[PDB]
Amino acid sequence: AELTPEVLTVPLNSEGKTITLTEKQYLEGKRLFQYACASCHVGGITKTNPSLDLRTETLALATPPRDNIEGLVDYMKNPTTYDGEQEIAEVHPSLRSADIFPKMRNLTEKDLVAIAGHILVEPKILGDKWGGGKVYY
Amino acid sequence: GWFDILDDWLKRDRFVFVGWSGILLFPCAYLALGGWLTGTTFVTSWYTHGLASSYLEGCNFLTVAVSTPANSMGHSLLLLWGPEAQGDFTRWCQLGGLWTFIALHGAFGLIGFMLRQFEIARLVGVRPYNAIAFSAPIAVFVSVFLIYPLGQSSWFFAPSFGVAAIFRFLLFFQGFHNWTLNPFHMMGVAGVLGGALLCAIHGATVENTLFQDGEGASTFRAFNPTQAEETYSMVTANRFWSQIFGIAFSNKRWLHFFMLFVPVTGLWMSAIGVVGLALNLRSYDFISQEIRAAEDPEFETFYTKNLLLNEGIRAWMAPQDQPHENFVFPEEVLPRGNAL
Amino acid sequence: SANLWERFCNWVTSTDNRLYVGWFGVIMIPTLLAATICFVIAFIAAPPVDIDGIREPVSGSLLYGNNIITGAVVPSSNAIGLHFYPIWEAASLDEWLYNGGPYQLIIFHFLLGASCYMGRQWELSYRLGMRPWICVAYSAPLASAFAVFLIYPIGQGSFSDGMPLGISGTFNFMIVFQAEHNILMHPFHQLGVAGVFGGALFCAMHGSLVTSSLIRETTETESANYGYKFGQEEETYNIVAAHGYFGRLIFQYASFNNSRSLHFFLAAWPVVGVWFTALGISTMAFNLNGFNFNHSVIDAKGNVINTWADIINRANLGMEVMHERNAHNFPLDLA
Amino acid sequence: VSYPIFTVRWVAVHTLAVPTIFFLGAIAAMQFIQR
Amino acid sequence: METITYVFIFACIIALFFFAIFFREPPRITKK
Amino acid sequence: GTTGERPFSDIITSVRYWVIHSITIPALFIAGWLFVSTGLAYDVFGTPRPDSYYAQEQRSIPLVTDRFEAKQQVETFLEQLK
Amino acid sequence: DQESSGFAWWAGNARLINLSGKLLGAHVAHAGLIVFWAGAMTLFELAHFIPEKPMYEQGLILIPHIATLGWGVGPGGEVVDTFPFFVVGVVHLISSAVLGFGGVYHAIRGPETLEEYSSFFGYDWKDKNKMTTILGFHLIVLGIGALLLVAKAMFFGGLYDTWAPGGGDVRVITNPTLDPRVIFGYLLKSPFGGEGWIVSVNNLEDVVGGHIWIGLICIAGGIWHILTTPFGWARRAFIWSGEAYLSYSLGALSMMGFIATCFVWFNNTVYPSEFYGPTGPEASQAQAMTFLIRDQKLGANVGSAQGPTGLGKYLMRSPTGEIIFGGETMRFWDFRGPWLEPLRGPNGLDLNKIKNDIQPWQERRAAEYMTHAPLGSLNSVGGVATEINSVNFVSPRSWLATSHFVLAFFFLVGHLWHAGRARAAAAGFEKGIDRESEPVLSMPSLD
Ligand code: CLA
Ligand code: CLA
Ligand code: CLA
Ligand code: CLA
Ligand code: CLA
Ligand code: CLA
Ligand SMILES: CC1=C(/C=C/C(C)=C/C=C/C(C)=C/C=C/C=C(C)/C=C/C=C(C)/C=C/C2=C(C)CCCC2(C)C)C(C)(C)CCC1
Ligand SMILES: CC1=C(/C=C/C(C)=C/C=C/C(C)=C/C=C/C=C(C)/C=C/C=C(C)/C=C/C2=C(C)CCCC2(C)C)C(C)(C)CCC1
Ligand SMILES: CC1=C(\C=C/C(C)=C/C=C/C(C)=C/C=C/C=C(C)/C=C/C=C(C)/C=C/C2=C(C)CCCC2(C)C)C(C)(C)CCC1
Repeated sequence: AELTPEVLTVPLNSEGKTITLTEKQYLEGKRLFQYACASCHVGGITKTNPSLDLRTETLALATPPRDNIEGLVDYMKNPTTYDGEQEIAEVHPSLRSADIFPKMRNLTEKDLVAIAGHILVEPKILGDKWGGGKVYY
Repeated sequence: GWFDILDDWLKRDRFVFVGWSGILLFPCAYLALGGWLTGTTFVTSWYTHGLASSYLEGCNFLTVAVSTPANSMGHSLLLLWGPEAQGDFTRWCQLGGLWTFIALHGAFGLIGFMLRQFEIARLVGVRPYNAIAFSAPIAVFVSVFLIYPLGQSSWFFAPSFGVAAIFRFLLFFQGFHNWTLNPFHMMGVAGVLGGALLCAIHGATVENTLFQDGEGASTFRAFNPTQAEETYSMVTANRFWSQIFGIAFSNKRWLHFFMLFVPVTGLWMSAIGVVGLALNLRSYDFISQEIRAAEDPEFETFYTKNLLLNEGIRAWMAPQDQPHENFVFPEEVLPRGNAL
Repeated sequence: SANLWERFCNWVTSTDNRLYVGWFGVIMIPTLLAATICFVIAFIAAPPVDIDGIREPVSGSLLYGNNIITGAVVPSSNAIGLHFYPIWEAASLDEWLYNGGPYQLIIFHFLLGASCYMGRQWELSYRLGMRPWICVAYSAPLASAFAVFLIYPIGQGSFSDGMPLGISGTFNFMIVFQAEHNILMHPFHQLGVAGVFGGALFCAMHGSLVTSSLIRETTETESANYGYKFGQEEETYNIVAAHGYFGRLIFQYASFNNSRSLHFFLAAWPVVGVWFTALGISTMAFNLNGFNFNHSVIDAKGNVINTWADIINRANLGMEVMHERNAHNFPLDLA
Repeated sequence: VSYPIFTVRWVAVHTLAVPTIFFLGAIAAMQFIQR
Repeated sequence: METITYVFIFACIIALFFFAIFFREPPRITKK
Repeated sequence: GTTGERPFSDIITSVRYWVIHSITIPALFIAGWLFVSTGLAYDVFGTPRPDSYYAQEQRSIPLVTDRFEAKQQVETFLEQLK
Repeated sequence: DQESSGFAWWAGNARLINLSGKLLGAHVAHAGLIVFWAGAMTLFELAHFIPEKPMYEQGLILIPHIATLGWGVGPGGEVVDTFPFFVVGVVHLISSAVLGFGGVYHAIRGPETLEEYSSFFGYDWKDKNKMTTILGFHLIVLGIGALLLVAKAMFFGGLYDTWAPGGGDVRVITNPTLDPRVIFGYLLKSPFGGEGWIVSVNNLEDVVGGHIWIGLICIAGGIWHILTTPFGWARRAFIWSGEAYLSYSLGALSMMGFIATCFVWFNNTVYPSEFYGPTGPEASQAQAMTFLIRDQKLGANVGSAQGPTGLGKYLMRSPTGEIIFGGETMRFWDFRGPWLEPLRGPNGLDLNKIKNDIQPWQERRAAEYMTHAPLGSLNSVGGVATEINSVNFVSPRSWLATSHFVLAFFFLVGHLWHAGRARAAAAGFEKGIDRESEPVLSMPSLD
């Protein structure tokens, strides 16, 4: 019962290719997730919009696909609606709006990959907890 | 005779009085406290409750506990050499053998202690009203940690020895038994709350009706350890309360017995109520209320409100609080208000 | 007449009154009479009150289907919040009774008088030449009334969230409090029960010890109480025999021999403990709640290993999720 | 006076003191366990 | 019927309160 | 107001006491420390190590379900690398 | 000099009641501790302070006090220069050494009494003239301090105005409200819902203006006391003793401790939500905003939406008719805030501005304040008591309010204690009832 690299192997892109994170990246992502996400995304939900969660399946049915490193990283730079037919960087933290969301100023490409990895690894560990809310607490 | 020489030694006035009672008190009293402090830091509750319960696992002073045995054990005494543990110590620990250890030992420790009160009182030649008083904490422990689970399915539903583990015991009784609505419990708090009043008010009354027996402001030194005159004006205290409250004592002997009666009587009433909770004979509902509420959907009291809270408590807690039942409550079946 | 006003002040301050009407009494007596009279009438005949401001009236009076245990005086409406709602602020009494008008009239009058009651507990002590501080002991239960009836509503932004004036209504106040604040896991509360448990403990301690060490002056078939006369010179119990016994129960130096150090401890312990419990409610009135150890201990992989603190959380959820059914429209309970 | 050493009080004192420190040492070490 | 019973007992307690305060036994000093 | 025992005040003050206890007290401490740090405590009380609550894949709890064959059932729970 | 034959050890400082010299040492050494904290804490906060991150998410309570005075901050409370923070911190920390020096000196070296070593500084508690005079000195010292704020606002830079026209920004106040009708009007305001008494101040003009009045009034009363003595009634009403004077000041701080608690909890102006967190009402208001904004974008007619009770899911009316936010947030309809006001009309929330004048900066502001409500645990875990560990946060508005209520209360206890003692000390029975002449025994039996 441990965090094996077998667990830290998450899909990199849409074309099946995967990437293996390290215990250093995980913790770092986890720390960065608290720094800039937890405020609204504590435990994989969304307080200011509970209809959309951070479940891998939810991210898979997003448009474009956000159930991989490439997807999520793109989102953290230029976020869109679930259908992608609208850019929401003005009312959502991102690189192209770091002036509006100061927390996003420090964040570097290394940081973005870590946070993305965290979102894909947590449900591998927590399961239903990561998606659901108080019901699974 | 060796007996009287054995007696001689025991009843010798030491720093820590032993006595005949000590032969029962000290062994149990030490093992119980020892058993707790052991389990508190080392032994787990994983195989019994699916819980971490020790410092070794990461629990703090609040979340630590010596959890009850599994529901599988039944009312088994869980002896180290019993059919369950089979002489094994490690197994004994993991099956919650430490609970029945602490419980049964502490029980006899409470017997020995009151016996000490009786024995010491006899020697000093004082009245055993300290022993009579101590019967209230006994009844409580007996009723709650023994009688109650003996009426239930197993030791599992007894209060687990630990801070947080007792908080769930309160909330459980609220959710399942509606314990707050029980007349016997109410007398209980009335005794405890009222006893904590007598304690305060009497202490304050005395300290602020004292005679001047010294020239310093700190009047503590100005007390005569060798009786004589009353250290505080009983006559002034009387006239005080008679004018601010309308009623006042005027008989220290009655005043002090009353201070014995109130909290001891209360604990005893709260005990009877728990004894009734053992057969699940609770004071859960008011039939006249339920009948109207059924026919009339606009009838609402603070009583009905509370019952809905119980429903929430039971549904959301039962799964992880009663693992042996293998509960599975779909999200849709979970009773919930709007939005929340 | 030596001077009407001069006589009046001499009458008020007079220590020869059956009940000492003080200068604080001039305010206490009327306010308490208004509080009690309004209460008694309300508890019996008041109509249902829309407590949560959601047009969902709660009946808490006897004549409207309640008994002593369920009955209560329902807190003012949530639509009113912290606004001042006297009788002359309503178009009619019907409206006033519907929005929980009586509640404010009672709690304000009670808290005012009960404060003056503390003020009077000083005054009489002053007029009789005895030491004060008795009122200081009474400051602890009063500060609890203040916290429960005023401070918490101020903090939460509404008097509807104050503790109801009834048995079952108080139980509601607690259960919900526990859900929203986790009061059982708060230091100040634990200190409260410690003061209250200890209080009852010590109350029995002292009580028993003393009455057990009474000097014999009574017959075998005569009340042991008669062995004391009101207005004695000497003591009625052997405090040296008491200390001798209790000193051997535990050990000598862990036993009191000073009556003044004893009674101070007897007063200090519960008063200080309740003081903290009163400060607990007043602190959790601004949402500084009890410890949150939810999902603390986790295993090597990251799986959440439950504690009793988590089992407590499940019970709390049930309370939260179910309390005030139709009052919530939005995910977070920030009110 | 010529006080003794080993007494009943000494025994009592040690039954609580000796394990305490042993536990205090054990618990102090747990503060460094991780995952 | 129930309401009557509740108020009745309550009224009896208040009545007792009255007598307890104003019709008590005069607390006599020394020579008692 | 006195008994046979030597007044604590004197002993806690005596140099001899500290000459003894500067050795004894830290000894117990280091002993208790080692008791945990060597992982011995884990085996004496069957307390699971951080990597010993579940199996790698399993997310179920090792709940004891019958009293008499409990010891045997527990041992089986340790089998699945738990 | 002083030992057990004066007071007990646990009442030691009461042995200094009549030791002017040493009693000065305490106050000067004590005064150092306050400056020491102020200094050492500021540097502690700065040492942890992260510029590109909200102040309320960092456990700051002193740097935001400085920010309010227009120092190191700019547009929208943006932190520009951390030097003024560094300065305010180090300067204090230094002055504490100076104060600490005098304190220690007067307490263990200097004259144990003052009356002889200088009749000007030496004093007598019963000397109604010296007392009113020393009181007069401090009444001026505090008076100048009040003008020290007026100067900083009008001349030396200004203050942080959240109500700034172009959006929250440091502004120089050059038009202080001096109208007594307006200023002292606040004192005549209700302390309940709506009319919020002193805490209801909502603009820096009144803040600066009022301090001008206070400053002058304070110094004026300061001169008055220098050149006068207590009247007739003033002497026949009060108790004149060292403890009595303490008690009066104890109850005074208690009252101010309570007023400060409600100020930091409710007020939006002198406690900017940019530096501190969002106020209690503000956050609940923000949630109604957030989801009104969301659902409306999904195509919902917020104006006509019917909630479970049939009251109005998003919008409803106040008891006096104003259009307000719906839900439990109906209790917080008295909230006013820069982000929300542009949506308000002459009758409350305008359905037209709500329908198409919602700005993006307001949406994310509401989202911000909604997800940063002053809810947290003792061990600092942000959210409801049932929340999960992740967000380590507790609103500064929560820390300050709770701490200062605890202090204010105990000080009300301290007041009663010292006021009760002074009365008994004066009349002379604070040490017990006279065994011989027992007052009660000379009064007729009421029985
Ligand atoms: C006098 C003090 C005292 C008392 C009253 C108890 C009481 C108890 N202990 Mg205990 N214990 C003590 C001191 C004491 N302990 C000490 C000092 C230690 C440290 C070594 C322990 C360590 C300990 C452990 C480790 C355990 C207990 C347990 C128990 C419980 C069950 C034990 C049992 O079945 O008793 C049996 C009773 C007797 C043997 C009394 C017999 C007396 C008769 C007169 C002798 C006859 C013998 C003769 C051969 C019979 C001939 C008949 C013929 C037909 C064969 C019981 C509540 C168990 C427990 O708590 O289970 C949950 C458990 O596992 N104890
Ligand atoms: C301006 C504030 C002020 C001032 C100048 C005084 C001054 C005085 N008080 Mg006093 N008092 C105050 C506020 C104040 N009080 C308040 C607010 C209370 C209510 C609690 C009291 C309650 C009080 C009592 C009950 C008594 C005095 C007494 C006295 C006199 C002797 C001083 C003394 O006992 O020191 C001795 C100081 C101590 C023993 C220190 C106590 C330590 C406290 C209780 C713990 C504080 C907790 C701390 C924050 C936690 C730290 C953590 C720790 C691990 C480090 C002196 C004239 C005594 C006297 O003779 O009456 C005239 C007396 O009996 N006061
Ligand atoms: C704000 C905290 C404070 C302050 C300022 C004082 C101040 C004072 N107390 Mg005191 N006291 C306090 C808290 C405080 N107390 C508390 C909490 C208790 C309860 C435990 C007491 C109990 C108490 C008693 C029982 C007595 C006093 C007395 C005194 C006075 C004489 C001091 C003395 O004997 O010097 C003795 C000095 C020393 C033994 C050396 C101490 C070292 C110095 C003072 C501290 C150095 C500070 C710093 C490290 C150096 C900076 C140097 C730098 C600037 C260069 C003095 C005015 C006495 C009195 O009434 O005066 C006649 C007295 O009898 N106090
Ligand atoms: C009274 C004003 C006050 C206020 C509002 C704050 C507020 C804050 N401080 Mg702070 N602090 C203060 C005074 C204050 N402090 C003082 C006087 C000191 C000097 C010791 C410090 C030293 C300090 C440090 C070193 C740090 C803070 C930090 C913080 C922040 C996190 C709070 C936290 O985690 O504390 C939680 C604290 C507790 C839960 C302890 C509560 C103790 C209570 C009051 C004890 C009551 C018991 C009672 C007195 C017993 C007596 C009874 C007996 C006599 C019978 C918060 C903004 C931290 C920070 O900025 O990080 C973000 C941080 O690292 N503070
Ligand atoms: C609460 C403040 C305070 C008060 C009332 C006193 C009072 C006293 N001190 Mg003293 N002192 C203090 C703080 C204080 N001190 C501090 C903080 C220190 C550390 C540096 C000292 C160090 C000290 C020493 C070393 C000595 C005294 C002495 C004395 C006594 C003789 C008067 C004197 O020296 O003044 C004479 C000086 C003046 C009258 C003028 C000073 C004016 C200064 C330079 C300007 C101050 C500016 C001020 C901060 C702003 C106010 C202006 C504002 C209204 C606009 C007198 C009882 C002496 C003593 O014990 O004799 C009995 C002595 O030898 N003090
Ligand atoms: C904090 C600073 C301070 C302090 C401690 C004092 C202290 C004193 N002043 Mg004073 N004064 C001050 C500042 C201060 N002054 C200032 C700044 C001015 C200029 C305006 C004055 C002008 C002044 C005059 C003109 C007189 C005094 C007098 C007095 C003495 C008697 C006061 C009295 O009996 O009041 C007791 C008060 C009452 C009996 C009235 C109670 C009714 C109150 C005001 C309303 C209820 C209060 C309520 C709870 C608070 C709510 C707020 C309200 C706005 C709603 C006393 C020594 C008198 C004296 O003896 O002359 C030397 C006197 O005649 N003062
Ligand atoms: C089980 C068992 C047993 C027993 C054993 C024992 C008996 C043990 C003991 C043990 C012990 C005997 C332990 C102890 C411990 C203790 C501790 C661990 C403590 C701690 C403490 C602390 C931590 C403190 C704290 C505090 C307080 C509380 C007060 C205030 C302050 C302070 C903080 C100081 C036997 C073998 C017989 C058999 C088998 C079973
Ligand atoms: C507007 C404003 C302001 C201002 C304010 C002011 C102006 C205030 C004032 C205030 C005041 C001006 C207060 C006062 C107070 C007073 C008092 C508080 C008093 C008291 C008194 C007493 C307490 C007394 C008592 C008594 C009696 C009555 C009888 C006889 C006996 C005795 C003495 C006990 C500010 C700045 C904030 C800011 C802006 C806004
Ligand atoms: C009388 C008395 C007392 C009290 C005392 C006191 C209260 C004292 C105070 C003292 C004090 C009040 C002190 C102070 C100090 C301060 C200082 C000494 C300062 C320092 C500073 C510095 C050193 C500088 C600088 C810096 C910076 C700028 C940054 C970097 C870091 C540093 C920090 C280096 C007692 C109770 C004990 C006992 C009895 C007697």
